[PDB]
Amino acid sequence: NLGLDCDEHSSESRCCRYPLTVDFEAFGWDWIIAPKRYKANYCSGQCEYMFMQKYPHTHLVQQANPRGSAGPCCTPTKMSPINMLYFNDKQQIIYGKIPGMVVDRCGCS
Amino acid sequence: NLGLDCDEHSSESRCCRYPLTVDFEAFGWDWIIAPKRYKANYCSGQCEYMFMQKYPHTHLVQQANPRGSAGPCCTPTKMSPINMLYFNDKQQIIYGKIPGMVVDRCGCS
Amino acid sequence: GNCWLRQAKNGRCQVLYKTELSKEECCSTGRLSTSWTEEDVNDNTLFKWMIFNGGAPNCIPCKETCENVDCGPGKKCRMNKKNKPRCVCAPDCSNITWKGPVCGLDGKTYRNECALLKARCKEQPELEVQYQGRCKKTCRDVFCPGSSTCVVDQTNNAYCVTCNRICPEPASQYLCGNDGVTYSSACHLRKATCLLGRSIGLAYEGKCIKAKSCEDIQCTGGKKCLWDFKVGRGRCSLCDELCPDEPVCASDNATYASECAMKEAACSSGVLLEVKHSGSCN
Amino acid sequence: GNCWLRQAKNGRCQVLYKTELSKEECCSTGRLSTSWTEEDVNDNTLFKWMIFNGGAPNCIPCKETCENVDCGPGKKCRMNKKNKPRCVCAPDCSNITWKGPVCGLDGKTYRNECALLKARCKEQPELEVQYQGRCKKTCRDVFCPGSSTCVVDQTNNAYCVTCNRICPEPSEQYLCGNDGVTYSSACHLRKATCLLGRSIGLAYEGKCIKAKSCEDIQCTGGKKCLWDFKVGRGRCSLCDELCPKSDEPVCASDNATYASECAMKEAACSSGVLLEVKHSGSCN
Repeated sequence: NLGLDCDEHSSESRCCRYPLTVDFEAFGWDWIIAPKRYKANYCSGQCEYMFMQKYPHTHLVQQANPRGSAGPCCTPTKMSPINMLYFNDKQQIIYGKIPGMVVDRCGCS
Repeated sequence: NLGLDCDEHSSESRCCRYPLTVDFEAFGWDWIIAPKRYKANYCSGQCEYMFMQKYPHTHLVQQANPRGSAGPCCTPTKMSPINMLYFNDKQQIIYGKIPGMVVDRCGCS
Repeated sequence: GNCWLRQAKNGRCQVLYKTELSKEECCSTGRLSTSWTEEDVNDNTLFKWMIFNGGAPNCIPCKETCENVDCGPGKKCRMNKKNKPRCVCAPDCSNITWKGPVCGLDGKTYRNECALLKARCKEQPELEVQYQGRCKKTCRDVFCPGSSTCVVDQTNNAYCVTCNRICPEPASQYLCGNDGVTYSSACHLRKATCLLGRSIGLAYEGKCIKAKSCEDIQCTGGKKCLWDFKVGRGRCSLCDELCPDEPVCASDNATYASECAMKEAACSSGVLLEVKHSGSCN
Repeated sequence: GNCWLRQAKNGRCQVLYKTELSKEECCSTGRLSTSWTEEDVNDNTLFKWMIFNGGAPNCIPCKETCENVDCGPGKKCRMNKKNKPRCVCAPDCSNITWKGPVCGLDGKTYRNECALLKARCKEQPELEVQYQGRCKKTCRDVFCPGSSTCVVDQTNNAYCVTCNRICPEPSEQYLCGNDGVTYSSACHLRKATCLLGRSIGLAYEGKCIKAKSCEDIQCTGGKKCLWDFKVGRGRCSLCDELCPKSDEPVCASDNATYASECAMKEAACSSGVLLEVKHSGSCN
């Protein structure tokens, strides 16, 4: 609702959330038991003007334009965890909720 | 603590928080009564490899390297409000806590 | 080895700052929390530790004591009870002559200046004193320091502020305040407001006209005219906001379900209504 | 005019998407919440509205009904009781033969498949069924579908997972499990663990040795030897972690009470005696 969703055959130029599946086996990571893959998604698009901005600080940096200050970037503004079953350092079977695995929303920061 | 702070006397290339004073009068914004100025700070620096990263999603995107992914950006990972006294649209004197005005910490997202 | 921004409270290293480093290089600065791990490992190992095992193991803090710790300005390194170095707030309160309470910019009263400076350091970096003594309600007997002057906000809290005095002249929108006064610009309306010490409010854009009803007033921008029978003047109000409570008594001496319910009744009838007191009129 | 991502509950427009647009351009797509304001204003007006006045006024939503609303796959537009269009979850439960309860990947039992699919749509995009029936404790009478087999986690919850059984077979990749069994690599330890259905655990890198104390075992990599007096075998444990809090007391295998499981681990690491939680709570 507060975010914009796009797919690959979208012509949306603005900061947007695109689909992306991460496959743990295709990385070779046998220490992850489940899931084998999941929808991680990612952010991509332009951040011009005041568009897609959540916090007023962004606009203020743009005005000040200090040294080394890059324009706003299209970046996650909301993240979700996934539940995982995996082997820890002791090779124990561990279930855990892993934060910051899924991008729910993209915005200009 | 979870973030790195720099000043003009830093040769730090990594994503870092720098000082930045915002002067509302010097912007011409008379509709802000107080404060006349405040420390906003800003984020600046490189985001390479796994440095200065908080969430695992970033690393997973770097590996996948999907189309339109610009790489991690140096961006606020923690924001603070400031208290403000200002004129609303009705030109009423309003006191309010305004979120997302100060950058407390910068990181690679 | 690896260089980390901090040792977490579980004791493991977090936030990778640098790789392939000796402890000496990693710990060469005065930064309090910087920590080091000896083992050089590959990316997927660092990742497993950071994300799935609480951080990098065998985390060695660069600073085990306050020695060579640079806390920066306003802070000093003190060993805590668990004998671990912490940068605590220690501002300079020695050359402060006022020893009574102070009113902070946050509208909160602090026990003294030093207390405010410590609250400034711990939680509000923008916190300053706006005037001496306790924060007050209404501007009565609030003597603002220097050239600053007193105003109240929406809940009648007193503030000492610097009004804008040099408005830039408009090439020329004139504004009509609720006071029936025409102002050359929003800047001028604001400065009259600031000097008055309380909200005047915008009646409508443009010159004030001697209206005899809302028919004389053209409201712009989705606004509707509401007539104030107490002063015989009109106002353009948005009447757009939605209302989701407070029972109230309105200036028409009627009881409404809410100020929200009252405003809607006002917008409906074209009659300006304001809260007289909370509770039923009976 | 201006195009906005949503109308807030205060009725105002929020999150600026596009400027200098007509209502028709702004509302041309099937997106539910897109909203529009007519007045073209300057940045500082826009900024004042968004940050200091709750959003842009005179917010006009593009979609007041379900017409031309595209909720996407798995969802359908329905007018609610207050007559506003909402994209609700409406999965296809048509061709589902199992009508009983199911165990979700999140370890929660759902009343049926359709319910899980509805929870998948609303809140958990990764949610799937791992096995039919209720989620269970222990793998006893958990019959996993297909090639998947049963394992339990640290709290004895049962999962149906697909063990990968193709290890690259190989040096000093040898590991000594807590079962006193030597494994050629971590992969084999993992697959043996996965096949056993429960954690075996790594005692120490290298071949298992018939140690009679921790003196016989050299721990590599900052680890310390801890001795298990119940089975007469040692293990190399990290012993680096600190204890922070609202701790919950535990009863350990030495029949003593500790402030927390973490406090127990420290006493274990100090004394060189393996300690494990006997039961939760203080030793009565």
